[PDB]
Amino acid sequence: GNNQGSN
Amino acid sequence: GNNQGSN
Amino acid sequence: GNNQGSN
Amino acid sequence: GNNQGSN
Amino acid sequence: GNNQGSN
Amino acid sequence: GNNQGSN
Amino acid sequence: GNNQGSN
Amino acid sequence: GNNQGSN
Amino acid sequence: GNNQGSN
Amino acid sequence: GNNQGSN
Repeated sequence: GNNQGSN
Repeated sequence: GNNQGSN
Repeated sequence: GNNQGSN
Repeated sequence: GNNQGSN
Repeated sequence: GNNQGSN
Repeated sequence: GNNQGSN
Repeated sequence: GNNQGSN
Repeated sequence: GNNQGSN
Repeated sequence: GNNQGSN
Repeated sequence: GNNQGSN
């Protein structure tokens, strides 16, 4: 799996 | 902001 | 903002 | 599965 | 699975 | 911001 | 900011 | 698995 | 900022 | 696994 986030 | 993910 | 995902 | 969101 | 989010 | 992921 | 991940 | 985040 | 990861 | 974060 892959999880990517940006704020 | 909030980013949450699960695999 | 909020982003939530699940697989 | 794929989950994508943007705010 | 893939989870991607941006705020 | 907050980024959280789990595989 | 906070970044947290687990594999 | 991969977890990536940026604030 | 805080960065935390576990494998 | 890989965990990467930046603040």
